Amino acid sequence: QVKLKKEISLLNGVCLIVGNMIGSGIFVSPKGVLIYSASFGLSLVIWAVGGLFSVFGALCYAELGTTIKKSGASYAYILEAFGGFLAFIRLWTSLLIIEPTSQAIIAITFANYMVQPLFPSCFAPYAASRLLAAACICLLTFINCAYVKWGTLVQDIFTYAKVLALIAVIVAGIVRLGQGASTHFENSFEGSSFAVGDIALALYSALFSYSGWDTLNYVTEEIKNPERNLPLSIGISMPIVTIIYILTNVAYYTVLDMRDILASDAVAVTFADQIFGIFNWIIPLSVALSCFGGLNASIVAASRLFFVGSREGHLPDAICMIHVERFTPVPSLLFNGIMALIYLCVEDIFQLINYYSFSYWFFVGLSIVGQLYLRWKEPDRPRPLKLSVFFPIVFCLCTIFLVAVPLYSDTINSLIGIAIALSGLPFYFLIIRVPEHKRPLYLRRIVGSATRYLQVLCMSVAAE
Amino acid sequence: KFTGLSKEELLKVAGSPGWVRTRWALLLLFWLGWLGMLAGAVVIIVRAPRCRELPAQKWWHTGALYRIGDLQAFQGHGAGNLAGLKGRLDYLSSLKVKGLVLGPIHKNQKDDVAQTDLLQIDPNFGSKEDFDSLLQSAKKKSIRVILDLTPNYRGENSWFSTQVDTVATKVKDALEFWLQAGVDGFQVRDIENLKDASSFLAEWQNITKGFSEDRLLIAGTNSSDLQQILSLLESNKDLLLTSSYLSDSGSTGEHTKSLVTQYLNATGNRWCSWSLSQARLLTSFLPAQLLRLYQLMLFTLPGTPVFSYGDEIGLDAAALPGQPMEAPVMLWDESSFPDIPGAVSANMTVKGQSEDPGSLLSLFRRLSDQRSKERSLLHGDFHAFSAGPGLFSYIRHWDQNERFLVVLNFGDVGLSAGLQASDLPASASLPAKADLLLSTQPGREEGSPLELERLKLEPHEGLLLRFPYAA
Ligand SMILES: *[C@@H]1O[C@H](CO)[C@@H](O[C@@H]2O[C@H](CO)[C@@H](O)[C@H](O)[C@H]2NC(C)=O)[C@H](O)[C@H]1NC(C)=O
Ligand SMILES: *[C@@H]1O[C@H](CO)[C@@H](O[C@@H]2O[C@H](CO)[C@@H](O)[C@H](O)[C@H]2NC(C)=O)[C@H](O)[C@H]1NC(C)=O
Ligand SMILES: *[C@@H]1O[C@H](CO)[C@@H](O[C@@H]2O[C@H](CO)[C@@H](O)[C@H](O)[C@H]2NC(C)=O)[C@H](O)[C@H]1NC(C)=O
Ligand SMILES: *[C@@H]1O[C@H](CO)[C@@H](O[C@@H]2O[C@H](CO)[C@@H](O)[C@H](O)[C@H]2NC(C)=O)[C@H](O)[C@H]1NC(C)=O
Ligand SMILES: NC(=[NH2+])NCCC[C@H](N)C(=O)O
Repeated sequence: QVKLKKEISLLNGVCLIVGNMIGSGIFVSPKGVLIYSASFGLSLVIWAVGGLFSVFGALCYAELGTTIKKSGASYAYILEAFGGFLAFIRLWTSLLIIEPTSQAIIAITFANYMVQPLFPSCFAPYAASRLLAAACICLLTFINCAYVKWGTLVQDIFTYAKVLALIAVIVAGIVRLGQGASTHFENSFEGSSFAVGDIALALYSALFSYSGWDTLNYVTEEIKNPERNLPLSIGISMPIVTIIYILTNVAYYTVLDMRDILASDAVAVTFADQIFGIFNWIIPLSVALSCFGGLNASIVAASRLFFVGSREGHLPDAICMIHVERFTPVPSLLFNGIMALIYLCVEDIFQLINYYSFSYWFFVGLSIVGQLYLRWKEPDRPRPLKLSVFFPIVFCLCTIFLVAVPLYSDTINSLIGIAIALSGLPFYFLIIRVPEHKRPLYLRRIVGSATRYLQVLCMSVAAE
Repeated sequence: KFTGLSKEELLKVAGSPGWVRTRWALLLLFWLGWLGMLAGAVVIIVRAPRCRELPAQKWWHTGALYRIGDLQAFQGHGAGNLAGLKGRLDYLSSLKVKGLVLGPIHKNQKDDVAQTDLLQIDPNFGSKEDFDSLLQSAKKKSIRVILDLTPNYRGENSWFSTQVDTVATKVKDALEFWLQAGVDGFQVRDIENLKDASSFLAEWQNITKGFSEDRLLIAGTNSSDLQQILSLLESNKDLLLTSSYLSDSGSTGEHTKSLVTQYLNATGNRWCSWSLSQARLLTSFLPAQLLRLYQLMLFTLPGTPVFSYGDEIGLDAAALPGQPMEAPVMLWDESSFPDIPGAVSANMTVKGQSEDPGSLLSLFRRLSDQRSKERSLLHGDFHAFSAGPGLFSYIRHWDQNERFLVVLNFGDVGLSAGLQASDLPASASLPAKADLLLSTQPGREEGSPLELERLKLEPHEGLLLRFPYAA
């Protein structure tokens, strides 16, 4: 039977969530909390509070994933709550601006930190990083198109690599702290900025760093026991990332003072140059391996999202096809890789993250209020675990705070993002809303011929 | 209708020779394209040239020093101790100064040579342990402490004119004692009154460098002629030496350009210090309309800028009634000078100048932030080029970082600049348009890129244009 063959264990889910949550943010820039907090102890407080507020949302997606039990991770939940229109808007904006830009940016940072010991303070060449990024994207696309177990093995290996590197940084900081100095942690909370506009921006920066706890909800139909292995893996992977994020900043503040932290391009590179005499290239190599681990999880999640969106009536049905042996969604992965390679061609794509700062948390909060509305409207659905209504309410308030910040400040880019997200409405009312045997025949014949040729090339049929 | 193939008809049509060859051809073409783009990246990487190695700088290569010669005038009445100095290090860290030159604190009576001891503190400054408290308290805020060890600092002749050997023995013991106690450097002043100057300076520099290599020795002279300054720096070349070399004149700007380029040519672009005196304020030598220009110059020249206390607010010892002009009082607030009450206004004080964004303290704070972080202002290369009649223009550039252009107008007339460069290195050639960081006079706002061909200057104005690495 040609179906999608559920092969994801508990360890694979833990490695997926940890390898998507820990990325380049803990390595190259844990600076926003310190620049808006102006103290060490208040920065550690803001890091712990951001970890708690991300646990509160991860529990809500554990309940949503065990209740609805369909892949897509907000697309399926908005379909189950307010179906049709808003789900298509979310699918359109993630197809158009969110996932190609993030995948291209992760690939570019991988390529930039692969060549950093050759170009220490040098302004590394531009065209050599785009080629390495394209090679990285094409290699991970091939690996995920071959087998699913190959992608889970890659995720396991590079998650172990980044965790071992962060453990090395933590152990060096702890042995220098307890050894003979302990100097910066004597007069903490001095010079602290106890204002609303500073604590709010520090919490915003700390809460962007915990992003990515919803990766396993995109692949829910491929987990062995989804009523057990999804919330157990979420509850395993949350305190690991929280403890690692606190202890890495403690190790950063033990060795470095505030001035050279706030005036460095990457804090971990300065840490490695100051505490490791030789073998200071280990840390940029580890940053490159961390970005290689994150790109694989992003590719798998985006391909499964586009698969489900194709199956639900949007996004024409070639993207729903499955390979007849080696049961992998090949044309979905091909479409995702093509879009990421197209977005690599645009110089200064780091501007483009300012356009979906508003939309991402808007759709997370929309899925949380959909969970609340389904708790009110359908109270007799089979829920294998239901929590209190405390967590969805406090995460609804947290997401309202998360979307209020890019609307007040940085207000021109948010309206551009809303225009980008609303730019798919000519496709919804003129193609999707109208049924078949009323659409133009010359479009249908062309799409059918292209689907048949792509089906013969990729050896892929729809699910039986 | 228009649905796709099922598994059986796909397995029967996608097995013909003609589709199999297409799939294998596309697979091999994809893999050779992947290897081709990897080879292109490897070829492009090994043809990007190189970048040179940093120069491993000392702590006095990274910003300005600050001389506090009289201690009781720096605070005021009663609180002129070494204990009261501990409460000023947050003001000193507002300036971002990297070192501090504490004046002579030891017991000197007068010309009696056998009674003065350089190891034991005069009790009018404190005792031995609050000096230690001060050293640790300054070490926490990243400020180094240099100790002045001039023997006869109460008296007209500064080096005990009768004997020469025993005072050299005094300084030789004092260097060791205070280096073990933990100071980060020394300063000896008035070395033109010391016979056999170049011999004792080499010995003291040896002892100080032999303890550690992050130690410093500063020498001061009242000379202004280049040949004596060069004569003291033949065997010694790691020595910072402060002099009256730039305090002569500069009524015309090409004269100051000649002085700076002649010094840097005559010493071979070694590390130097830039100041106007060995102990005196900038308002001992310049009118008040040139202080911003000289403060822009002293921060963007390749060396260590050295200032006395009160140079950052523009303190004048002749702006008020009677007073020793060798040691005026610092004007912290408006009750800093108790005598002749009401004579100090608000824009003459530290407190009243911190709010005005067009004050002199604000220019000092912006310039000393840019000096301690930009790599082309930390160890960049200096190059001056010719300009109009009465200008002084130069550029500082390191490798591939942001480059700085400084244009200064030492003239009482309007100038259009006309930067006739034409001789710069290819790594630092001038663009057509450059940004702005600041100006000394109001009328402009910064960040707006200005074109460098109709560049016009109002009198006594300096600019801090900036531009990135390109071709
Ligand atoms: C100290 O400087 C002198 C010359 O400026 C160098 O050699 C020393 O010369 C003195 C003579 O006054 C001898 O007492 C020393 O033994 C010499 N040092 C030696 C031989 O190493 C030298 O550049 C400096 N000396 C040191 C040890 O750094
Ligand atoms: C440095 O200061 C001295 C004293 O203020 C200046 O005058 C010298 O004084 C000593 C002792 O009285 C004499 O031996 C010298 O002959 C004096 N020099 C001259 C030129 O008269 C000295 O001129 C000052 N140096 C400079 C460069 O101004
Ligand atoms: C100032 O710098 C210039 C150029 O770096 C040098 O002047 C040269 O001096 C040598 C030796 O006297 C002459 O052979 C050259 O012809 C001079 N250059 C030119 C362009 O004429 C020197 O380094 C410095 N000048 C002096 C007088 O030392
Ligand atoms: C502090 O401010 C006062 C008033 O703004 C300045 O006094 C002026 O000085 C200029 C020239 O010195 C005169 O032309 C004005 O007539 C003065 N105005 C008044 C109201 O006294 C004073 O110069 C400022 N101090 C400094 C150091 O700039
Ligand atoms: N869906 C995501 N935003 N994933 C990545 C989030 C950022 C990640 N925590 C990092 O530090 O790189």
